[PDB]
Amino acid sequence: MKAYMFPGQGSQAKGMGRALFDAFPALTARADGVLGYSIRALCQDDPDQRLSQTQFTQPALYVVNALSYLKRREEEAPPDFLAGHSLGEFSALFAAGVFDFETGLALVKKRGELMGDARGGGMAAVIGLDEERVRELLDQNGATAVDIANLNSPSQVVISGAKDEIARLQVPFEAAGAKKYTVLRVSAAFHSRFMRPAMVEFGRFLEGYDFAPPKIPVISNVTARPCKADGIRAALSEQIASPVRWCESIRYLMGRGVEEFVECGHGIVLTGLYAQIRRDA
Repeated sequence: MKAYMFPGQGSQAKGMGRALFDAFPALTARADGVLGYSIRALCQDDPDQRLSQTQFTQPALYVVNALSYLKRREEEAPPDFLAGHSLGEFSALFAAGVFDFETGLALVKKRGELMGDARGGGMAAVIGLDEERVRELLDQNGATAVDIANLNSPSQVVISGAKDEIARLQVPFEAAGAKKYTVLRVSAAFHSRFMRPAMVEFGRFLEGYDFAPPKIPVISNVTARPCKADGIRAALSEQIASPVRWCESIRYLMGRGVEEFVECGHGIVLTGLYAQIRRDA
């Protein structure tokens, strides 16, 4: 069986989507209508240097991912499962028929606004340490204001929390065997307790939307299991303050018999994570 994987923040690049805007001109124009600016220009030229800023990145990735999905639907057999990484969940839910293109874009416009306006904390991407070792290091070094934000592969974990703690933890993490420890340029400590205020505000917005049952199963970042219709609204706000269980989601799919994992959107970030999960699993 086959799964499509939808990428999120950090996977964007100038030039993303270039062929797709002309292939789907009505949807591109409708996105411009929702956003108030040219999505083609943002992705192709980034003329205001804001493609890196999540209030803009989130819509850019959602549009590129959605159009990439529509192109794949035109060209190949349908996927058996869908999974998206954080912002990518919205793409996955669109592909599953949970909401339509414009509705998903409204939700991500808001999500990006709220996350870009959040402040408090920071994040670091760590390569080389497993989850239990990361947990041990947080405990042993007294970093009580740091949470695990992403579980991406057996050796790839993102931590999130107090900026001072994120900075000082580089030393004990490198001493333990972190091959790379990268402090991210982000508005706040995403996927941590620092996002509780934004989570509440996003939940209030999501109350105004309905979520149809998925027509193709979507694996949740929160539970690492297929989404249930009645739980989607709540999960989408919880997600921003909760760990992204990506590694587990992919292992669950492998256990279901998925052998083909295809990234739907720009770049090969999720494909790289898959290779590391496969090698361990």
